[PDB]
Order: sequence, then C-alpha cells, then structure tokens
Amino acid sequence: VSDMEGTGPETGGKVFDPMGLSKIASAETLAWYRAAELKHSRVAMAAVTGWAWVSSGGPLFPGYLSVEQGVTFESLGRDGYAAWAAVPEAGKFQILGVIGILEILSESAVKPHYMAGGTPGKVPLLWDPLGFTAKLSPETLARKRLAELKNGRLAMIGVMSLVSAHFIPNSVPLLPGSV
Amino acid sequence: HGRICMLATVGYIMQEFFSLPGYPGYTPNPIEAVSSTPPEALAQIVLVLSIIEFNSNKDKWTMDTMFTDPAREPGNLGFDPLKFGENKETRERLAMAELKNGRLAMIAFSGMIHQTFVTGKPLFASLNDIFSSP
Amino acid sequence: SAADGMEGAAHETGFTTWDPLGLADLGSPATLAFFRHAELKHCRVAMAAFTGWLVAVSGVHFPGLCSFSEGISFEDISQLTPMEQWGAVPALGKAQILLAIGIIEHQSEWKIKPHYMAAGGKPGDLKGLKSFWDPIGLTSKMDAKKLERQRLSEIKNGRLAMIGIVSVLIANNMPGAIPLPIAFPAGPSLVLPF
Amino acid sequence: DYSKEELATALNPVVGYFDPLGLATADFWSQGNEATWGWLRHAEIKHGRVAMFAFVGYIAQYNGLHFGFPLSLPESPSYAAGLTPPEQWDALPLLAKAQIFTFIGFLEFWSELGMETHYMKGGRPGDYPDFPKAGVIPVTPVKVFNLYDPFGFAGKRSEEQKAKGLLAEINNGRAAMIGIMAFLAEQKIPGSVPWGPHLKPYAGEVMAPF
Amino acid sequence: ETIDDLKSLAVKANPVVGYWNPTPLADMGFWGQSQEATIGFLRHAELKHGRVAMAAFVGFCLQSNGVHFPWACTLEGTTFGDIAAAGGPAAQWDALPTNAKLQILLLIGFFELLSENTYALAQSGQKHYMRGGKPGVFPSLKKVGIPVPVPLDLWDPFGFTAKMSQEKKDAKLVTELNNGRAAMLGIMGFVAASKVPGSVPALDGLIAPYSGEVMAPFSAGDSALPFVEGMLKASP
Ligand SMILES: CCCCCC(=O)OC\C(C=C=C1C(C)(C)C[C@H](OC(C)=O)C[C@@]1(C)O)=C/C=C/C(C)=C/C=C/C=C(C)/C=C/C=C(\C)C(=O)C[C@@]12O[C@]1(C)C[C@@H](O)CC2(C)C
Ligand SMILES: CC(=O)O[C@H]1CC(C)(C)C(=C=C/C(C)=C/C=C/C(C)=C/C=C/C=C(C)/C=C/C=C(\C)C(=O)C[C@@]23O[C@]2(C)C[C@@H](O)CC3(C)C)[C@](C)(O)C1
Ligand SMILES: CC(=O)O[C@H]1CC(C)(C)C(=C=C/C(C)=C/C=C/C(C)=C/C=C/C=C(C)/C=C/C=C(\C)C(=O)C[C@@]23O[C@]2(C)C[C@@H](O)CC3(C)C)[C@](C)(O)C1
Ligand code: KC2
Ligand code: KC2
Ligand SMILES: CC1=C(C#C/C(C)=C/C=C/C(C)=C/C=C/C=C(C)/C=C/C=C(C)/C=C/[C@@]23O[C@]2(C)C[C@@H](O)CC3(C)C)C(C)(C)C[C@H](O)C1
Repeated sequence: VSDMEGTGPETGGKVFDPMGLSKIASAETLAWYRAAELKHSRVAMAAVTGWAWVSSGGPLFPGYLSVEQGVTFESLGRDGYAAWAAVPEAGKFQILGVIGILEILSESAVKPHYMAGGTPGKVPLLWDPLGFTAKLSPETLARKRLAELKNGRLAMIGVMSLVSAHFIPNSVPLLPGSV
Repeated sequence: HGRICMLATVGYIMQEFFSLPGYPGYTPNPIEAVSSTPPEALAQIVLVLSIIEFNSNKDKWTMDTMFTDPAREPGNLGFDPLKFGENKETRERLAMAELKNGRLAMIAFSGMIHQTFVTGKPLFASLNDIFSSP
Repeated sequence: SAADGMEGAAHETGFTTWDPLGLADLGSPATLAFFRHAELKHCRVAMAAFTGWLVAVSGVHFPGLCSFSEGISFEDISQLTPMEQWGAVPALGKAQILLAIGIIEHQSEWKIKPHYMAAGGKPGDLKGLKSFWDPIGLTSKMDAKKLERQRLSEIKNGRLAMIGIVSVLIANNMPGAIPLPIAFPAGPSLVLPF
Repeated sequence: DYSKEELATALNPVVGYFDPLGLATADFWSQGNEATWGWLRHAEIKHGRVAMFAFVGYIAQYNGLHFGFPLSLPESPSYAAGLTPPEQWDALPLLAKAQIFTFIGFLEFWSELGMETHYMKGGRPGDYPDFPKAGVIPVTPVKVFNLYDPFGFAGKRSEEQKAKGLLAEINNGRAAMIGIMAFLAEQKIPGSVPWGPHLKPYAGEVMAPF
Repeated sequence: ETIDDLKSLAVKANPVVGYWNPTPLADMGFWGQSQEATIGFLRHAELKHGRVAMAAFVGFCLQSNGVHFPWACTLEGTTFGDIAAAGGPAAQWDALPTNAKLQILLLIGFFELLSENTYALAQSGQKHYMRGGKPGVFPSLKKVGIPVPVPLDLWDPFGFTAKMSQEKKDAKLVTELNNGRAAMLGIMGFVAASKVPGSVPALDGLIAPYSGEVMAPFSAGDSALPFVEGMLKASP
C-alpha cells in the first residue's frame, strides 16, 4: 500500500488507512481497491458535474429527449432525482445497457487484467481518443493521476452530499432544501 | 440413431415455436401435426432419406456385407465437409461427444414424444403447465 | 489458437484472438479456413442486406416495372414492408436472382483453384473472378498497409452489420429486444425462397 | 503516352495530379493500367470536345438562331418560338433525332475503327482518324473530308504548338463540361447556379432523347 | 519550430510574462502528425486568428458608428446605407444578400486554398507551415501564375515593407502576434457585449444589442440555401 499512488502532502506525505483495510490486502486486493476507487472517482466526477450543471440553472440540451413520447429536456424538471425519474424507462435501459457493454468490454479487452498483473483502473478502450496524454512525461502523468484521485474523492464526497441533501431534508449546510 | 434423434429433438422443440411461413397443416403438437401436414411432404422426406441410405450403404446393407473391408469404421460414412477429423488431437473428443450427445438425444426425444402423448400439448407448453402456479 | 496469424483481432478485444469457446482449436486449418470464409461471406452479405433494408424502408426504388406480364412494379413492391418485398417479387425474378448468386458461388468455389480449405487458400480472397470485386480499380491505388487496414475495417463493419440486420429483423416481431422505441417495420423475421 | 503527374503539372501547376478515386491506377475489364489510362484520357477528351461543341451550340440557338433552311416541309417543329433548347431537341421529329444519332454513331464507329491499333492499345487519345482514301466505305465516290481540319489547317502549327493546343483543349473541355451542367442545372433547378444566368424553367429529363 | 523557438517568441512578445502554455496542444500530435507539424498548425492558427480579429475590430468600430459605403449593392436597390440601417454590424451582416455573403466566403476560401497550396507557397519561396515552413505566410497572387494576371498581391500591395531587414520584419511579427491576441480579445468582447448585455463592463450600453447567432453566417432570409432554414430553427 505504501508504494501506490494517491498519497499527497495533505496527509503527512503518508498513507491514510486508519482502519487497517490495506493490511488484509494482497497485491490483487490492493489492485481491486484501486480499480474501485478510480472507477468511483470517475463516476462521481461525472455525476457531480452533471448535477451541478443541471440544478445550478445551467444550459440544458436543446430539444426533445423523446420526440414520440413527448418529453422535452426543459420539461424533464432540472432536478436530479426528478429528472432521472422522468427520463423514459427505455432511455435508462439503453444507458445502462451501453454502460454494461462497456464494462464487459473493459473486463475482457484490457489484457493483463487489473487483477492479474495489470494497471488498476486504466481503460485503453476509453481514454484520450484525440491526442491529449499520449505524449506526456512520466512524472507529469503521475502528478495528473494523483490529481485525478484527489478531486475524484472530492467528487465522491460532493455527490453523496447531494444525495444526502435530497433524502435528508437539510443535512448539508450550504446546499438548498430541495435537492 | 443418435444422429437421427439429435436432429429430431431440435426439430421437436423448435416446431412448437417456429413455423415455415404459411406451411399447410401446422400444429405445435408435432404428433397431431404429422397427420395435419400433407402426406406428400413426408413421402418426399422418406424418399430422400431412402436415397441417402441406399447410396451411402451401397452393397453394405447387412451384417455380413458391411464391414467386410477393414478400413470401414463404424459411423464413418465419409461425411465430413469441414474436415474436423483431419485434426487428430480432437478426434477422440469429437467421437466421444457424438456418442454421448446422440445417446442423450435418443433419450430426450423419447421424453418429448411421450410427454406430448401424456399431456396433449406441445413440449414447452406442458413444461410451463408443470412449472406453473399450484 | 489456430486463429492467431489470421487477421481479425481487433482493438475492442485487446489485440488477442476472441475465441472464448475455442472453436478455432477444433478441427483442421481447413476447418478454420472454412470458418473465415463463412465469416467474410456473412459479413459482406450482411452489409448488403442492411443497405437494402435501408433502401426498402426509405422507399427509394428503381423507375420501371419488375415484370410486364404480372404488372408488378417497383412502386407496388415498395408499398410493402422490407421483408414482404421478397414475397412480392415475381417468382421467376427470385429464381434468376438466386441463379446469379449460385453461379457466383460456384465460380468462387471452382475458378479460385487454390481453395480456401486447401493449402495456400486465402479464405477471404474472391478476386480472381475477374472484374467481380472492385471493377473500377479503387483498391489499386492502395498499398499493403492500407489494404490490411481496409480488410480489418471490412471485418469490423461486417460483424457489426450482421448484428444490425439480425437486430432490425428481430426487433418488431420480438418487442422489447432492441430498447429504442421506434416503429420498426412489420413482417416476418425469416422468409423462404419462392 | 503522357505520364499522369506530368500531364497534370502541364495542365495546372497549382493543382497537379488529383485523383481521390484513383481511377488513373484502375484496371477496367482486366485490360491493364496502360489501356485503361488511355481509355480514361480519350473519354476526357471526348467529353470535353462534346461540351465545347454543345456550349457554342447552346449560346447560338438559345437566342432563336434558326437556320435559313425550312427543314421540315409541313413545319419545322423545333424552330417555333417559346422553346428552350432542350425543348427544341424534344420537339424535333423522331426521325430527325434518329438520323442524328446514326450519324454520331457512324462517327464514333469510324473513330474506334481507324486507329494505329487503338487509343487504349498504345494510341494517342483523342486522335480522330483520317477518313479512308476514296471509295473504301459504301458509296464515297469522291472522298470524306476529315472531321479534323477538312481544309487542312493543321500543318500550319508545329509539334509543341500542337501539344499546347492539346492541353488547352483538355482544360477548356473541363470548363465547358462544368458550364453545360451549370446551364442544365439552372434550367431544371432554379437558382442552383445563383451566380450564373437566369434561364427559362425548363422541366424535362434531358437524359431522355426521344 | 521547436518549443525553444516558441519560448524565444514568447520572451520577445512579453518579457515579464513569458512562455505561458498550460494546455498540452503544443505537446500533442495533431492528426497523428509530428511536433513540428502541430506547432506550425497552432502558430498559423494564432496568426490567422490575430489578423482576422485585427481586421474585424476596425470593421466593427467603423460600421457601428456608420461609415457605410456611399455606393449601392443589388441592382434592385438596397444601398450599403440600407444594410447599415438594418442594425449593428452583426445585424448588417445577417441582413446582407445571400449571394454577397457567398461571394465573400468563397473568395476567402480561394485565398485559403492558395495559402495552403504547395505550388503557390513554393513559388513565393516558402514551404507549408506543417511541413517546415514559416507560419503566417500568404503567397503572392502574382507569382502563382493565374491564366489572366493579377495586378497586386495580398500582402505588399504596394511594397510598404519592401526592402527592410529580416531582423526588423521578425521584430514586427512580434508586434503582429501581440496585436492579434489583443484584437481577438477585443472583438470577442464586442460580440459578447452585443449578445449578452452587461457581459463586458466597460462597453455596457455602448454596443448595439443583437439576437442572431454570430456563429451563423446565413440568416432566415437566406433560407433558400439548402439545410439553412432547419439550422436556423435548430440554433442553440
Ligand atoms: C465556377 C465554375 C468555374 C469552372 C467552369 C467554367 O469556367 O465554366 C465556364 C463556362 C460556363 C459558365 C459559367 C458562367 C455563367 C460563364 C460564369 C459563372 O462563373 C462563376 C460563377 O464563377 C458560372 C459558370 C462557370 O457556370 C463555360 C465554358 C465553356 C468553354 C471553355 C468553351 C470552349 C469552347 C471552345 C471551342 C469551341 C474551341 C474550338 C477551337 C477550334 C475548333 C480550333 O480551331 C482549335 C485549334 O487547335 C486548332 C485545330 C489549330 C491551332 O492552330 C489552334 C486552334 C485553337 C485554332
Ligand atoms: C444500441 C441500440 O439500441 O441500437 C443500436 C444498435 C443496433 C440495435 C445494433 C442497431 C443497428 C444496426 C446497425 C448498427 C447496423 C450496422 C450496419 C453496418 C455497419 C453496415 C455496413 C455497410 C457497409 C457497406 C455496404 C460498405 C460497402 C463498401 C464498399 C463496397 C467499398 O467499396 C469500400 C471501399 O473501401 C474500398 C474497398 C476501396 C476504396 O477505394 C473505396 C471504399 C472506401 C468505398 C441500431 C438500432 O441501429 C442502433
Ligand atoms: C471590458 C473592460 O473593462 O476593459 C476592456 C476590455 C476589452 C473589451 C478587451 C477592450 C477592448 C478591445 C481591445 C483591447 C482591442 C484591441 C485591438 C487591437 C490591438 C487591434 C489592432 C489592429 C491592428 C491592425 C489592423 C494593424 C494593421 C497594420 C498593417 C497591416 C500595416 O499596414 C502596418 C505596416 O507596418 C507593416 C506591418 C509593414 C510596414 O512596411 C508599414 C505598414 C504601415 C504597411 C476595451 C475596450 O479596452 C475594454
Ligand atoms: C449513451 C447512451 C445512448 C446511446 C449510445 C444511444 C445510441 C443511439 C443510436 C445509435 C447507436 C440510435 C440510432 C439511437 C436512437 C434513439 N435513441 Mg438513443 N442512445 C443513448 C441514450 C438514449 C436515451 C437516454 C434516449 C435515447 C432515445 C432514443 C430514441 C427515441 C426517440 C423517440 O422516441 O423520440 C431513438 C430513436 C430516447 C428514448 O428512447 O426515449 C423514449 C431517450 O430518452 N437514447 N440511440
Ligand atoms: C440476377 C439478376 C438478373 C439478371 C442477370 C437478369 C438477366 C436477364 C436477361 C439477360 C440475360 C434477360 C433477357 C432477362 C429478361 C427478363 N427478366 Mg431478368 N434478370 C435478373 C433479375 C430479374 C428479376 C428480379 C426479374 C427479371 C424479370 C425478367 C423479365 C420479365 C418477365 C415478365 O414479364 O414476367 C424478362 C423478360 C422479371 C420476372 O422474371 O418476372 C416474372 C423479374 O421480376 N429479371 N433478364
Ligand atoms: C449413460 C450415458 C449417457 C446418459 C444418459 C442419460 C441422462 C439417460 C437418461 C435416461 C432417462 C431419463 C430415461 C427415462 C425413462 C423414463 C421412462 C421409461 C418413463 C416411463 C413412464 C411411464 C410408463 C409412465 C406412465 C404413467 O403416465 C401414465 C401413462 C399414466 C399415469 O396414470 C400413470 C403413469 C404416471 C405411471 C450420456 C451422458 C448421454 C452419454 C454417455 O456416453 C452414456
């Protein structure tokens, strides 16, 4: 655990594992933890950015989510859980199915699997299509991996803050009462 | 028998669901569908299979007549277009698999036939009726 | 597996042969060559089938009459659903379409003497039937590298196209299969010849 | 004959060789790249020549330029007024258009026949042969004046001055092709050539002769 | 041009700030091309953006006041005064005639074609910018050899920077880069003031408002062109 990334100056330049969860972890278990942490970081970053953009009165998509069923993006609600509920069930089904095909492809198509001697939480299938970090130096890439992990953990905290604000009426101090 | 019945089981299960488009005398119950269908269809099928058997076992229709030549192997009627048998490593696997699947298919076809006799409904309809509510 | 030197390993399966059930290990290199040739034929036929299906759905049709004896026209055939068009074609028209396809198949088996199953087969290779594939020499400008890239693109597009034609032909008959709610055209998923 | 890049550089240095379809490197009918390149060059030259001819004819006859001959004795149907040039061709009697096509067919047939071997088989693209000597065609008691230089104003020029004319012919032919298609597109589809002329709204498939 | 050359240019431009490049664009390989190709593309893009904004800032300033031409466009009669009275400069543009817009755009396309043509650039004496050439170069419209000659070139119409010294010309290219950056910010400020009111604090209440999409070259009046009426309706 002491050789992995994620540690920063903000915890003594040291590991943060108060409850010993890394001491019962082999190399494969640590790889699984890192893969789960990174995927949660990715999902939470996308989720919190989308929730903030939607519920902060940001721009919405132009027209009809379903031209036949009659659902405009404006009429969806501009509220996270309500908008997700108002999305058609077919739309949710195909979003989840596309994500599932991507997950199966990720598991079956990234050789040296992350649990068999591969990099945890890397997807060569979905990263830098254009050119962005295919030419960066191996120290700036590590720095940006550390940044990814950091603000991804922050995104986890933020998205669960939004969820708690929605369910618990006013649980977050500086968030509205109708999340 | 194994080859015939492992064709027959697939035919039995898929005749309940699928039909030739607009084929006369279809019935999901294949037992009734035999009588329902035109006799000429079954006559042509039996004629084609008679031609196949005759040409494949020319002068070898009997215990004494067949297997006179030492190279003749049981079941090796020369039917292997895709040439799976040229790979000798998997030949034992495929032979054992043919034998076991043919045996299971003989038993299975007997099961489907007699279950349809018992119930009067096609195979998966009877299966649903078994695995339905009390 | 035996399907290691064979082209077809993609970007979406790592860069390793995708044979989960190990069928390439089954049988002979002749059997694997048959599998490759069947794959490419299904690929090509599926691309043609999806393009024709889009043509039928769009309603674009040739100007004229299919048969002056029966009086059936391209417009009257276009009125039906895409799969019902085949039933609407004249019987002799279907017969001679199948005759042309059968002649092409027979020449592919015959005139390409180093056979796909045989040694040195080149299973995807149907060029040799002169002026059949690429009559305009469009592939002549390319080199070996671009030709390999375009062969891989053929394989990918064709696999996707056969999945697509199965999807569109099974969507309406099997509702809820393809999640996108749109009025897929009616008609049977399978039709007989003649 | 001319290499493709050499010909393209001579025609237009800014463009040079341009062939996204790669038809210059094609093999039509399995006849070989040289033969097929000759075919393509001769097709380009023929299309250009026909386009120049038809463009001068279009500008001439769209301004009601009817010949002084009465043509048809009952009435020249296409010399009537209120007629776009495509409608004039349509209004011509079927025998007239038939005879025109048989004449053009004789010209094409003799073009293909009289060759060194052929424009495909190592022959100069676009070279219309000299009509035969005398009497070697049915009838022809006197001679047939050559379709190229009937009065023999071709020995006037020198070899390089003929190569220059050939390149100018190809470029002008490309421009004339574009011009005729602009005219016809403007006729059928109004405003398709917004910066070109405003022609009458003729509505007929030009690709139907009869 | 290497990153060392980019740094030297940045130092010459702004001695205090210097080379600022938070982006990776100078490091990526654009379209699978090389470092030199990517840097040439970015530098020529910067120079063209600069130049166009420098030209268009003056255009916006003059047309908004009203310095419209005294003559008249389309023969039926809608003078440049009428186009000016249509509104502010974006309103003037989207009120222009369809053919006028298309002629302007396709002349610009012709100039871009000649600018990226190997033959014209080679005749003027320079290579393509992504293939080891000086960014910002526009070839002579004389040496290209149009069948009918052209009197004057685009750059150096009358040779005002004729002779000079190349060290001087590079020093003035530094001026070009800085002025272009400032002009791009200025025109985007003008257009932002036109559309989003109060977006540019200094120019609030000084720039005429606007509602059309500045990123839409053709208007509803130009719906005759294909796929334009639907696109106007589909504007964000
Ligand atoms: C935008 C497209 C531009 C490309 C196309 C183009 O420009 O089209 C232009 C175009 C039409 C048009 C348009 C306009 C309306 C005018 C303008 C608009 O333009 C815009 C908007 O931009 C639209 C456009 C282009 O549509 C048409 C062009 C037609 C063309 C080019 C027609 C050539 C006939 C030559 C003949 C008959 C010569 C016989 C010559 C003969 C018989 C000889 O004696 C040969 C000779 O060798 C001999 C034997 C001996 C030698 O001693 C030398 C000579 C020479 C004596
Ligand atoms: C997710 C969901 O719910 O739904 C999704 C998924 C689902 C259900 C699967 C769906 C579907 C159907 C799909 C995706 C169908 C895909 C069909 C596909 C992919 C069809 C390819 C045809 C290619 C042809 C005909 C190419 C010929 C090309 C030829 C003959 C060439 O000459 C090529 C050429 O290179 C040469 C050789 C030489 C060059 O010199 C010139 C060019 C370049 C021209 C949906 C409903 O649509 C959407
Ligand atoms: C909002 C707030 O609170 O604050 C601010 C922010 C905000 C909005 C950004 C503002 C703004 C706008 C700004 C700053 C706009 C900047 C505009 C800028 C900087 C525009 C340059 C054009 C240069 C040209 C056209 C030169 C051509 C020159 C050429 C082609 C020559 O002839 C020169 C020449 O020497 C050569 C090269 C060769 C020599 O032989 C001689 C000659 C003469 C031939 C405001 C208004 O400040 C308010
Ligand atoms: C990332 C996920 C994703 C992908 C990759 C993806 C791809 C494709 C492709 C190409 C491969 C096609 C051809 C296609 C077509 C349609 N999509 Mg789909 N789509 C995704 C997501 C959603 C969502 C969220 C919705 C949706 C819908 C529709 C409708 C319905 C129109 C209507 O009924 O008016 C049609 C025709 C909406 C829906 O079904 O609403 C009931 C809807 O809400 N899609 N979609
Ligand atoms: C593989 C493609 C193909 C080829 C290469 C091909 C070649 C030739 C040749 C030259 C060798 C001749 C001389 C010829 C003649 C006729 N073809 Mg034919 N044909 C092809 C396809 C179809 C289809 C799809 C149809 C069709 C038909 C007719 C009829 C109408 C008869 C009528 O009035 O009934 C006549 C006279 C229609 C038909 O059979 O209608 C019952 C019809 O639908 N063909 N066809
Ligand atoms: C060994 C082997 C293999 C095997 C095997 C397997 C799986 C074999 C399985 C055989 C199996 C499964 C054999 C069932 C027989 C059932 C019978 C006879 C039922 C009679 C039922 C009767 C007579 C019912 C009568 C009644 O209903 C009537 C008519 C009316 C009611 O009033 C009264 C009752 C209910 C009594 C492999 C693996 C395939 C290959 C390998 O190489 C070799």
